[PDB]
Amino acid sequence: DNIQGITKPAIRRLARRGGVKRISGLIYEETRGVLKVFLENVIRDAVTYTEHAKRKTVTAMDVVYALKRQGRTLYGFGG
Amino acid sequence: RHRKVLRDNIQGITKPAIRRLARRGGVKRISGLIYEETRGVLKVFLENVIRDAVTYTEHAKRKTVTAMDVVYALKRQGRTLYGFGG
Amino acid sequence: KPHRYRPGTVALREIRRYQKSTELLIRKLPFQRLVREIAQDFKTDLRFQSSAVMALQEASEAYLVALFEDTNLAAIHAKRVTIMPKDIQLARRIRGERA
Amino acid sequence: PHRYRPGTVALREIRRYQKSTELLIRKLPFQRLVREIAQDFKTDLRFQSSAVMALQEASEAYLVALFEDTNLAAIHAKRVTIMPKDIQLARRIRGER
Amino acid sequence: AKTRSSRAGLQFPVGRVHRLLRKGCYAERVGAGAPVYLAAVLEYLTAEILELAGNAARDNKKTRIIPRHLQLAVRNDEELNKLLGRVTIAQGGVLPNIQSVLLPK
Amino acid sequence: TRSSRAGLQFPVGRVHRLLRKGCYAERVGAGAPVYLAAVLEYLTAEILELAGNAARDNKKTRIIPRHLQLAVRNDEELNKLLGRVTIAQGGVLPNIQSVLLPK
Amino acid sequence: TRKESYAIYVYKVLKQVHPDTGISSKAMSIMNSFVNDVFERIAGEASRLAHYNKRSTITSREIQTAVRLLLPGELAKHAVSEGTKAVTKYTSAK
Amino acid sequence: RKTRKESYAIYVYKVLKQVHPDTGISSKAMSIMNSFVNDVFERIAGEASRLAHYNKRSTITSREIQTAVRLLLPGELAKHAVSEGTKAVTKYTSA
DNA sequence: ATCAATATCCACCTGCAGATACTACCAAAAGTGTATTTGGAAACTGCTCCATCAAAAGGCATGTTCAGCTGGAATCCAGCTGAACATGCCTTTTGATGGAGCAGTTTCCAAATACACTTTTGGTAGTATCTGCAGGTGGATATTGAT
DNA sequence: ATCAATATCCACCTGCAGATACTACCAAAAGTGTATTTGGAAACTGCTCCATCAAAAGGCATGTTCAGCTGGATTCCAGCTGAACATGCCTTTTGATGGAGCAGTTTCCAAATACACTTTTGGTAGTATCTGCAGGTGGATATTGAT
Ligand SMILES: [Cl-]
Ligand SMILES: [Cl-]
Ligand SMILES: [Cl-]
Ligand SMILES: [Cl-]
Ligand SMILES: [Mn+2]
Ligand SMILES: [Mn+2]
Ligand SMILES: [Mn+2]
Ligand SMILES: [Mn+2]
Ligand SMILES: [Mn+2]
Ligand SMILES: [Mn+2]
Ligand SMILES: [Mn+2]
Ligand SMILES: [Mn+2]
Ligand SMILES: [Mn+2]
Ligand SMILES: [Mn+2]
Ligand SMILES: [Mn+2]
Ligand SMILES: [Mn+2]
Ligand SMILES: [Mn+2]
Ligand SMILES: [Mn+2]
Ligand SMILES: [Mn+2]
Ligand SMILES: [Mn+2]
Ligand SMILES: [Mn+2]
Ligand SMILES: [Mn+2]
Ligand SMILES: [Mn+2]
Ligand SMILES: [Mn+2]
Ligand SMILES: [Mn+2]
Ligand SMILES: [Mn+2]
Ligand SMILES: [Mn+2]
Ligand SMILES: [Mn+2]
Ligand SMILES: [Mn+2]
Ligand SMILES: [Mn+2]
Ligand SMILES: [Mn+2]
Ligand SMILES: [Mn+2]
Ligand SMILES: [Mn+2]
Ligand SMILES: [Mn+2]
Ligand SMILES: [Mn+2]
Ligand SMILES: [Mn+2]
Ligand SMILES: [Mn+2]
Repeated sequence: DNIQGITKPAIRRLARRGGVKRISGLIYEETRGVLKVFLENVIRDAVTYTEHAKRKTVTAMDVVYALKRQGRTLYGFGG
Repeated sequence: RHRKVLRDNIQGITKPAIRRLARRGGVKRISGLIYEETRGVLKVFLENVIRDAVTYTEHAKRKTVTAMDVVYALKRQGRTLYGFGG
Repeated sequence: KPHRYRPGTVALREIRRYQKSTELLIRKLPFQRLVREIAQDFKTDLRFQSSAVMALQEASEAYLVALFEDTNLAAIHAKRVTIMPKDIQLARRIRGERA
Repeated sequence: PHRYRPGTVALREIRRYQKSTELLIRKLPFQRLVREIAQDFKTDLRFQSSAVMALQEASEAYLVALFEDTNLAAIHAKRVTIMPKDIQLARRIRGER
Repeated sequence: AKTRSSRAGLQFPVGRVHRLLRKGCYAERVGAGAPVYLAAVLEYLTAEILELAGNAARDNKKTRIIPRHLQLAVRNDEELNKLLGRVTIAQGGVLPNIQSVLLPK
Repeated sequence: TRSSRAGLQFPVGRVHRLLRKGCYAERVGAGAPVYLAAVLEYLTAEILELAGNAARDNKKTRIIPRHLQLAVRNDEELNKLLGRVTIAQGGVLPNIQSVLLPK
Repeated sequence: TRKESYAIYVYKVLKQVHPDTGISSKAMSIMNSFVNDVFERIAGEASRLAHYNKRSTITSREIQTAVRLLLPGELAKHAVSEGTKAVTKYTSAK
Repeated sequence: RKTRKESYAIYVYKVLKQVHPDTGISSKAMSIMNSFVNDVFERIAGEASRLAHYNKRSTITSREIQTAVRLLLPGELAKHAVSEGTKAVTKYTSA
């Protein structure tokens, strides 16, 4: 599967950057679900901006505008 | 000719009142230190909204804080309020 | 041998009672004095429409109630049924209001 | 043989990853995940390179902050091990659930 | 002469909506269809909350919708609850809800 | 140039133009673009000053994203102003809950 | 000075869904601000949409996209359908 | 033929040389600063816009920008910004 | 289960704050027709940059083992926090007033908008050059962890 | 306390991706002047509703007492999750190549703006008149808690 491509090691690295020392075996599956929901909400809005502009290519701007409306403003990609 | 000095009014938020709010919030048991923690949290909340409401009042060159000033202050703080206009 | 409800029974009765009603839970005049005191420290000589004070109170009560729900969840997460300052602080930090 | 105690290497990793800024999820697997999800909203979509990078930068920052809050929830329960209940608690309080 | 609302088959005021879109400065120009579409969306959302609110009032043996009914309608409907997640309905109170670990025995 | 009259490095003329096209209000006073350009300049300086310091503290002469992150997050007021903002490739501040430390 | 509100209109829709139900003055005020709020959100999103695509006109199309961006799942599907229908009926007149 | 795309990069660069004459800035970091300026511009112009509308005014003046700043910037940052803003308008008016 | 002290429920009823009704008025709002202006949909198309393939290279994710030490179950008990009570204070209610100050209606001037014309830039391109610092090495010495 | 095993740090180097430099061209941005058009400030002042005061009195805050049961401290140990390794799978690089489709132009018409009139209509007002339901009773029923 694709979501399974988000590996246990990477998920642990992210947690480490987050200050986490000990991780439960069940965290890995919980994180994938969280990451999937996050992307669906952001990608759904991006594609919507893409469809609006009559394009077949999702642009960095489409993502930046989607993130902004989701209240997760991002700097460094055309913001 | 002159008003009365206002002080320590945060104690008007009594222990019984805080218990009730906690009750509406689903709380069954309350530690003794909750009451002063709550007053503190409310004071901060109020200062922030009132500070904005008054800023709108002064911008319009009024001396009277209107329900709209409060509503706009709550709105910009992300706590939209329905029921008092706007 | 008077009748005594057990600890917690009246608390549950109160939760149901208060979750069923919509009236303001903080006394009005006392709350209004608090608003006037705080406002006065930011700017002197301010007057308030009565509905402005009521709007502030509805907002404050909605805010505190919701915060207590979250705090309650923070206590239960710690295997307690008694909310404590540390629960309110955990809730405010996660909500992004504190450090 | 030489063996570090449980936890000692974790502390090292934390120090190591909190100092760096590189993305921590391999790029291709992520780019595949992104494309399949988008495919459910509109087919035959192309993505600018920067577009996918913005999504990874945003997702990682989101997951990293979520783990911070999750860590506080676990520590709140007198633990040092994060669990699903910790992530849920953090999301619930954040207003996501 | 007939209203743009009747032409669109709407209860909500198309003329007012079109006028409010102009005064707001959301763009330089405002097409004729925009106020019609917006008026209809607003009419629909209104109908949806009044439907649910009217029912809540009926469940409480009331014929007059009050704030509490609007709150019950909103909080009990997953989508409206989300559309209004950062909104506070005065005199709305809260949904009856007690955590299980708090119940006796 | 309007910028030089105001003593600013930021484009007053451009700021003014951006306000009109933005449809922020039917009309735009003359002082407005100046005041705004001045505010934007000041905030810019504030950040470059702190990021410049973050770069020197790291024995570097060139400001990169990480320095901007450290500048902003280590400053109480800037952190608040940008509390809902993500600076790409900025990482996080070194920070470990004391209860996770050795012994 | 006259202050406009959506009250008479909210009342019409109410009578349509619940012919025997009234609405308190306070509830009506809640409704008027709900309508004003959604209007602002949709108009704002449409505004941004037009700017992002360098268009100076807000058309039914911008409103539609704003609606898909703003409302969740089903509310959008139904709002969208009700909206296009009303536009189609409007253009088939005169 | 490529359409001109404005940025605050050259103006940001100027300000960088006044505060740190010997330090540079990567393009990616410059893009972030540009995002920062645009963001604040929009936040301030937005509050300014609303302020004018709340007061039935059709003109956005320095008073709107000023009040907008007090509402958006936290404490000290607002005190100084207001200071810089006023300084720039007085110096602009008497010139 | 037994049974008593109380809370909860629900039919009934009454007073009235609040919701409806009606008739008038009318400034602002809308609809109707024309005339004039153009935003941006279309149709092409130049070339930027996105999707594939190839093909090693080996970096890094897997699957195992082993056991350190963490989470969670069991117990115990001091005292914190709820339930109930006696008091009587201060908030709530009801009215009554003065007048601060919000808000409506004009009059009128410092500015803002509107156009024309001239000058100045900020971007976009090309081509040539320079330079901060990532990525390695070597060797020193800190930090861990077993005895 | 001693001693071996890695991890961590600093100094010195180099290649090169990414930052500078200069020159060049130019559509669009700014600025200067001249006219015309107005927002909204200054006055005056109607009259809304906010601050205050009096009084009455009963709902609800205070401060206590008493003891139930919850939180916090300990003790234990089963077992999960971290650390270390052998494996080899598939991500990373990059270089090349179609070529999809984004983005720059030019054309041109359905649709929007701008104005003048004429017709409505939603918001206020001034008076009158119902009504849904809050709040108080009273008596039956459902809970809770001691035995
Ligand atoms: Cl605590
Ligand atoms: Cl869990
Ligand atoms: Cl349209
Ligand atoms: Cl101005
Ligand atoms: Mn004071
Ligand atoms: Mn009554
Ligand atoms: Mn009548
Ligand atoms: Mn054109
Ligand atoms: Mn054509
Ligand atoms: Mn294997
Ligand atoms: Mn063992
Ligand atoms: Mn333990
Ligand atoms: Mn276990
Ligand atoms: Mn104790
Ligand atoms: Mn009793
Ligand atoms: Mn006066
Ligand atoms: Mn005058
Ligand atoms: Mn130049
Ligand atoms: Mn050269
Ligand atoms: Mn190095
Ligand atoms: Mn070495
Ligand atoms: Mn040694
Ligand atoms: Mn050393
Ligand atoms: Mn050395
Ligand atoms: Mn005028
Ligand atoms: Mn009374
Ligand atoms: Mn007393
Ligand atoms: Mn005891
Ligand atoms: Mn216990
Ligand atoms: Mn066990
Ligand atoms: Mn080893
Ligand atoms: Mn093609
Ligand atoms: Mn195109
Ligand atoms: Mn009428
Ligand atoms: Mn009743
Ligand atoms: Mn009774
Ligand atoms: Mn009965």
